[PDB]
Amino acid sequence: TLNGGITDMLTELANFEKNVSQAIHKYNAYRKAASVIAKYPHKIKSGAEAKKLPGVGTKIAEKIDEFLATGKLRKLEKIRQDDTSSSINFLTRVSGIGPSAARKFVDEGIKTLEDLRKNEDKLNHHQRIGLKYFGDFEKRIPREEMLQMQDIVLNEVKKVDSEYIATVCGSFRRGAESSGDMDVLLTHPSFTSESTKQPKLLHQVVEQLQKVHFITDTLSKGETKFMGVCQLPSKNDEKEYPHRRIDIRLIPKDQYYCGVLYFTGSDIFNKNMRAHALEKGFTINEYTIRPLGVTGVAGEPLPVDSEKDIFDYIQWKYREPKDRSE
DNA sequence: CCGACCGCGCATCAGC
DNA sequence: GCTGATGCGC
DNA sequence: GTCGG
Ligand SMILES: Nc1nc2c(ncn2[C@H]2C[C@H](O)[C@@H](COP(=O)(O)OP(=O)(O)[C@@H](F)P(=O)(O)O)O2)c(=O)[nH]1
Ligand SMILES: [Cl-]
Ligand SMILES: [Cl-]
Ligand SMILES: [Cl-]
Ligand SMILES: [Cl-]
Ligand SMILES: [Cl-]
Ligand SMILES: [Mg+2]
Ligand code: NA
Ligand code: NA
Ligand code: NA
Repeated sequence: TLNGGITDMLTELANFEKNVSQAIHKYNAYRKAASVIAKYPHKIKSGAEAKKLPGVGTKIAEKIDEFLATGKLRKLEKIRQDDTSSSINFLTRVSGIGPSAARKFVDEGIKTLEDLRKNEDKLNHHQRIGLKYFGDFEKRIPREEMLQMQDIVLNEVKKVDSEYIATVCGSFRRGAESSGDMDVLLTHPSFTSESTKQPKLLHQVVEQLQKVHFITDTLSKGETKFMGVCQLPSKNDEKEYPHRRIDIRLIPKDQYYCGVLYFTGSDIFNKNMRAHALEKGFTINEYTIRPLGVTGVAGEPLPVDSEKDIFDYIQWKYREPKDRSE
């Protein structure tokens, strides 16, 4: 919040570029500036001061000078007044509606929540559940509720098979006092990089959580990734908890550290870390870190016995999860 | 300059 | 049906 | 939009 004015401006510009211009690289450029500035431990006094930071260049520097002098940005003022952009930006807030679908909807004269509700027939399944819980998915989850959700998910998984390990990642693992959703990393000994010795490993867990009415809707579901919706049980006479987004990723057990590194994020931290890896001659995904040969082709998986080994390979000092919130 | 910008699972589609 | 490309989201 | 080579 020290430079919250500026970082908000940049995020709004990032959202415009992604959602309206469908200019993903511009979007990442703005997100990176916002992130580098959000970290900066001083109140920024000028564009020039900002430009010293990596990811802030001439254009962003100029915008920061405008914002500092006036408290706003004319380019944004105009975007906000523009009915087509505003409509498109709005629709992309429904889970399952991206920039392409949002613009297709807007072309058909579907531009508001009212329009979406009356055209459910035009929605795929994901989009439909996104609209259903539109309000709910806007709400943050207090850590206290995440703690109760953890407890249900770990206990239910334990009931299915005591050899499962379920680990809550995302901003929760980074120590955040609230989270946008719940991310669960799942492992079982019978699923490794070498073999899948049991089928339905994810499904059974999903089933048990549906059984006890924790998981209420499914956005998508494959052998290793579940994306859907869950809700804490509420007591007699009390209002229901909001429904919440839940993702569950089943990862080969021998690839736990790469998987927990990935699912811990943040997303920007993952991008930055993977890009540094490339500079160091490695590539990192949620499974492995592999060397790039002279060609630039991934070699074989390097050995990894902790998250710190991954940091070590790319010559970064270890960062605890709570310092990875970029 | 100017190329590169992280890496991937699932749903949905086109084209065979 | 298949594979490959694209959208979307993590 | 920003950056490194
Ligand atoms: N490589 C890579 N990894 C990505 C990306 N997006 C998400 N991830 C990873 C890290 C994130 O913590 C994790 C969960 O993705 P989330 O979108 O849940 O992110 P979180 O850190 O939990 C917070 F945004 P919150 O949910 O609290 O509001 O998934 C991406 O674009 N690239
Ligand atoms: Cl772009
Ligand atoms: Cl503004
Ligand atoms: Cl690993
Ligand atoms: Cl891999
Ligand atoms: Cl931590
Ligand atoms: Mg999350
Ligand atoms: Na800079
Ligand atoms: Na969306
Ligand atoms: Na998530």
